Amino acid sequence: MYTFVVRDENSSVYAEVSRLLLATGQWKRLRKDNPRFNLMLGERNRLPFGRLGHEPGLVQLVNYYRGADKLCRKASLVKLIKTSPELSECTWFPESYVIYPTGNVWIALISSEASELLDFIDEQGQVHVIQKYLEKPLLLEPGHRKFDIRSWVLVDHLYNIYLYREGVLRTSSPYNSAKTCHLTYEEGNEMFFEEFNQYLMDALNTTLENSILLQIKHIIRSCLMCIEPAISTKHLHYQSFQLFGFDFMVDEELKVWLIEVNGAPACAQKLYAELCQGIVDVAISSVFPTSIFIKLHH
Amino acid sequence: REIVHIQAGQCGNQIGAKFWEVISDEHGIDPTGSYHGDSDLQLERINVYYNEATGNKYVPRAILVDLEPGTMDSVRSGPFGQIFRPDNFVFGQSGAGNNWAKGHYTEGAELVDSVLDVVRKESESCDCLQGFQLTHSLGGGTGSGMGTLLISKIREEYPDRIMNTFSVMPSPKVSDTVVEPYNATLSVHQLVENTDETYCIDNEALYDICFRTLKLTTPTYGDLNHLVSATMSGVTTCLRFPGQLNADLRKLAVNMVPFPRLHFFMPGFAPLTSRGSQQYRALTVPELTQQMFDSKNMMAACDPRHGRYLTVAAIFRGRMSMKEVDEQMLNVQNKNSSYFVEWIPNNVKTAVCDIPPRGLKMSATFIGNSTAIQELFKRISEQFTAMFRRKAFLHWYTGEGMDEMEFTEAESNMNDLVSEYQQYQDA
Amino acid sequence: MRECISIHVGQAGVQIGNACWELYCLEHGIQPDGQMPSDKTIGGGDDSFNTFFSETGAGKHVPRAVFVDLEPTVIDEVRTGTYRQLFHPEQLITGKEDAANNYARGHYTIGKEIIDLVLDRIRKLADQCTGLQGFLVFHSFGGGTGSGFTSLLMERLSVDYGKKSKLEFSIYPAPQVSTAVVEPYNSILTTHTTLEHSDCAFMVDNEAIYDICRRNLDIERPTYTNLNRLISQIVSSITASLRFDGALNVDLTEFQTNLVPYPRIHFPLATYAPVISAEKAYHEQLSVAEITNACFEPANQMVKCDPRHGKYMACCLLYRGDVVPKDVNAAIATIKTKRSIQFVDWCPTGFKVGINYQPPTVVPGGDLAKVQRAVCMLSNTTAIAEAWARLDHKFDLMYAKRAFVHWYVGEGMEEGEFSEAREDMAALEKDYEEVGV
Amino acid sequence: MEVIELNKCTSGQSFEVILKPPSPSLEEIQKKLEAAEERRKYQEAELLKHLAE
Ligand SMILES: Nc1nc2c(ncn2[C@@H]2O[C@H](COP(=O)(O)OP(=O)(O)OP(=O)(O)O)[C@@H](O)[C@H]2O)c(=O)[nH]1
Ligand SMILES: Nc1ncnc2c1ncn2[C@@H]1O[C@H](COP(=O)(O)OP(=O)(O)CP(=O)(O)O)[C@@H](O)[C@H]1O
Ligand SMILES: Nc1nc2c(ncn2[C@@H]2O[C@H](COP(=O)(O)OP(=O)(O)O)[C@@H](O)[C@H]2O)c(=O)[nH]1
Ligand SMILES: COc1ccc2c(c1)NC(=O)CN2c1nc(Cl)nc2ccsc12
Ligand SMILES: [Ca+2]
Ligand SMILES: [Mg+2]
Ligand SMILES: [Mg+2]
Repeated sequence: MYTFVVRDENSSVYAEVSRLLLATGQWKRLRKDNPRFNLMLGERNRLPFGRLGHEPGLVQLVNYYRGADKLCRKASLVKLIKTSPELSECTWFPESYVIYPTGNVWIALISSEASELLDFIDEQGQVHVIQKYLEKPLLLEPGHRKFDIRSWVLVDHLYNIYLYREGVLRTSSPYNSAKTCHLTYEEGNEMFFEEFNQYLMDALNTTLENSILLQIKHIIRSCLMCIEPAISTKHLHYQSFQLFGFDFMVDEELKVWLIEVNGAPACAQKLYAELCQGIVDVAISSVFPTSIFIKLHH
Repeated sequence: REIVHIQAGQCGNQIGAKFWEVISDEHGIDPTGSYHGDSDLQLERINVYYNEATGNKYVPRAILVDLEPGTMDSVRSGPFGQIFRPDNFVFGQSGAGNNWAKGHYTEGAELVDSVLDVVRKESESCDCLQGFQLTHSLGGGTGSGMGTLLISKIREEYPDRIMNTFSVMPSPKVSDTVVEPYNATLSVHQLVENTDETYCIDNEALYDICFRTLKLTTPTYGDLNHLVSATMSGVTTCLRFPGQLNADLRKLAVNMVPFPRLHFFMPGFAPLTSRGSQQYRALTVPELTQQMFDSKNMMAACDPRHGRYLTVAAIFRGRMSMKEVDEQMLNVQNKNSSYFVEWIPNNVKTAVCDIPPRGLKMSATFIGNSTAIQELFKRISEQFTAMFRRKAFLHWYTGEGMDEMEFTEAESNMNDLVSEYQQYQDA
Repeated sequence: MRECISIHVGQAGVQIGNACWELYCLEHGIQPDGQMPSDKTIGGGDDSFNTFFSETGAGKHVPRAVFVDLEPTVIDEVRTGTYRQLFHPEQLITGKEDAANNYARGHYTIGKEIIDLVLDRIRKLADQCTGLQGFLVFHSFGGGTGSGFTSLLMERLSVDYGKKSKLEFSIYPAPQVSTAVVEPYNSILTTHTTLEHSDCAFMVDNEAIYDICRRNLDIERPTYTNLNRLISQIVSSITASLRFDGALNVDLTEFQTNLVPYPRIHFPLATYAPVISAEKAYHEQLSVAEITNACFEPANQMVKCDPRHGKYMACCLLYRGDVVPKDVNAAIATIKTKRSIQFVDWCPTGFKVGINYQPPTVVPGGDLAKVQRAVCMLSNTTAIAEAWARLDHKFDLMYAKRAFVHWYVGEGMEEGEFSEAREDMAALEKDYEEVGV
Repeated sequence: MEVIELNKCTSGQSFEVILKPPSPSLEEIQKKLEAAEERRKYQEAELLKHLAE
């Protein structure tokens, strides 16, 4: 009858995961500050990795990968994608420049005039990064509209990368080369992979698999394999998994571009119970005892 | 590192005498004081409780005290009645009449320096005197009153040694006199101020344990003291036998008491055995673990789940996989992690000894400093006011020269003790 | 040639010092009566082993050791043991009553009364050494004498031998084998006081050594006797450079300038491999790239931490056995690629290497197998602070309630030394963090 | 990768590899020791005072 604590009350996702765990009749919750836990649904920043995996006769698991921040911080992602040789100087990341406060359209916040950019960041005081705006993106008809793709990606304790096969798009109900209808028909301003694949078929003569998801899988696989040695917990004294949200942009002729990696993602409402289930089957009980995932083999 | 043992009054001296029979058999010392022993684990630390004697005899470092002669007479007529140093039967003739004031203030005073002088003789011929371990009951007059007086005097002469007592809480289920809650509260007031550690051996619990668990219909003091020596032999295990711990009273005091007043322990024993009948399957380490922490194996009338464990000592006697004990003891804490305070980390330390007690191939003693013990003092302190708010039976004491105000301090101090035990049950 | 004095304090120190001296005597061929047939310089010599041994006119090789314990229990087993003749009687010192797991008891109460005796016993060894380098101090954080007396002694050496180096082998407390509930108290008080008086201190977290014993030695419930024999194995390669002819780490002061660039951050991380069992028959012999690689697996370190999430400041590699610099370099080059080896910029990203050909020595009938080649990596990585975090937390949970403080104040200590000592620790954790991000 | 300082010996060798370059006196002691023994002799003498009452 495994035990678990809860230390991130704002987590949209693990809310469900903590819920379900109790209702299995075999998981119990202790208070925040009890050390005797098998599972840590941890806080977002300063999650105390240095203190885990130390309680004798207690296998401990946490829902964060130490060092994942390399892939999920705007300034820090470009560092990874440009320095580490596995991510070459790569054909699916928008050109980025990091900058410290102390056709040529760009975004941080967007304009073709450079100095609009520099004045913008230095008048804030923190470090941002600027990146070519996708001038010719794929406008979903009818509407000549902009959208983005977020696939959620779950990484288990033994670094199996599982792609959630439910995706979602955020749409932008009239793109023009003039914060209006450029930064993200379908209820919720959200379209789901079945409908988009359907539209993909009738408008373009293609499908979601061949035209988008191939390269999304080539990205989601390429990024998590790069940082795999820095964050692996294969021989560690505690163990980690982490649900991720990769944010993708598909340009005019079906080119998938990775944009953000959100390491504390919230899931679309439609899929919550489904997604939060596979989390428990895949990343929780696979330690403490068809599939809705695509194992991305490496 | 010699301990010095004192037993006071009828109760002190009956259970006291059992402890010396029980540990003498474990250490292989017969009623003549000779060692016919198998292993030398029996002899490595025999000097803690026994003075080595001429012709290589072993004598208990034990002083017998009482105000009525006669209990010690029976002792001097029991099997291990001759093992005791004859001089160490310090006693008077008046009796103390189940009255705290008589034994503490008037009767006890007449004869107290005489016990102190014996104590002194024993302190010389100590290499490193640890401290004193006293047995006594809290609801009479000689053990409760003369005992608490004697404790107070030893702390004055030996201010820097450990003071350890085995006190028998009074319960109406095995009772002598309606005045018992007066003596217990007056004694608990002393016990708070001048002992480092006292094992609350509750007669209510001993009673119920016999009645229900041991399924005994009419339990005697004979049957209560069997449980008492089994517990007492269990708790002394690490002081008497060699092992990884090499435990001593001052260490036990340090690790067991987070706060000086909260130094009253709930002892446990498992398996609960009934005098005479042995049952022939020895427990399995998982069996001892559950029973020892179960309220039904507690020698105090508090169920531990109404409080939290400040700290815990566990001692397993027998031949068993310490790997398995390590696991089973880990399991109990992790399975019930809420009932141990978080703010004293890893507060359940375990010890293990090859030598088991007599009869049992596998036994487990339990020592817990739980916030539940306030339950016991709540019980005593209600029985108390039931009478005091009517000043019932106070003449028996007021006559001996005591004041109403003295009772109000004792009651007031004791109720503060329950308040303090409550504070850490919420932290 | 320059002599060193080892000092073993409390049960932990004494029992690990026994563990070492036994292994030293096997390594140097000195039998338990102190006769060393190989020594032709009978009664003297400026030889390498004379760093740890002095010779008698009778040709005895005598440890430059001193064992102190506030109870006569442990040093008595030394006094009657297989190596009794090794140590002259004045080297072994016992009290009558230990510090009862109380830093304040061993430091202030019982410590003011034996401190003068010990320092004269120590002064004796110095008067027989032609140039004293410094002291190798063995103790445990959790003990009362382990912690209280050591830090009273560390202060006095800094006064009576100020111009000498003071190295430390400390047993960081962990609860499988812990015997006391206040060890986090004893730990912070003793660290706060010693920090200024020690030049380099190697922490052996007992939790680590225990799992190494269970897993790689197939030892169900490892004993102290299991732990210490593994520890001195680590302790031997770490000090082998002083006892043996060599070119890297030839005196105590070089330890300070190889491993410790800033003074307060002087806790190098030891990682040793291969710990192969004596029972296991038909064992594949591990290559220089295999064992050197193992130095970077967390499950071979003495403190469980993740150097990937830290910065390096220094790194030595001490091989022992059949090892040639060629193989060392190939292994390093390829290990550089496959691992997360991050130094601080103000430090070079290099590896100081030593090779001693005398292959590892193992006690006959011990648990460690005999191996052809061994390595011990000593790395000052900022990730060792994980240990100071965990320790400091346990300290905060209890102290917040003041649990057990009365046992300390009653010895004369004031609640203030607790917060003042924790303040230091909080400062130390911040140094580690500023240097590591 | 550059080697340096390589020394040799019948016992073994040593060397260094670089992957890349950079970018209370005895009186004050006895005093605080005494302050602690006084605080004990007080607390004790105060214990003996309350006993005498
Ligand atoms: N590795 C190892 N650790 C030990 C050994 N002996 C004791 N320890 C550790 O030391 C801690 C307690 O400190 P001790 O050294 O035993 O106590 P002490 O130094 O004798 O000081 P006192 O409190 O007076 O007894 C325990 O938590 C043990 O983990 C040993 O032989 N080997
Ligand atoms: N290089 C680029 N070209 C075109 N559009 C871009 C772009 N980079 C970002 N965008 C668009 O502009 C938006 C800017 O938002 P940004 O990427 O900063 O938010 P985010 O993804 O961090 C929000 P969340 O954390 O909720 O997912 C993106 O969501 C995307 O729609
Ligand atoms: N468990 C146990 N309790 C006893 C025994 N004898 C007396 N008591 C308890 O002690 C109380 C009587 O006090 P007692 O010790 O006889 O008076 P004293 O002669 O002045 O010490 C009663 O309430 C009993 O419950 C005994 O042999 N065993
Ligand atoms: C709660 O944590 C604890 C508790 C109790 C002790 C310690 C730590 N450590 C010690 O050295 C002495 N002591 C003990 N003494 C005796 Cl007689 N029996 C036992 C049995 C188990 S522990 C113990
Ligand atoms: Ca010589
Ligand atoms: Mg009676
Ligand atoms: Mg000791």
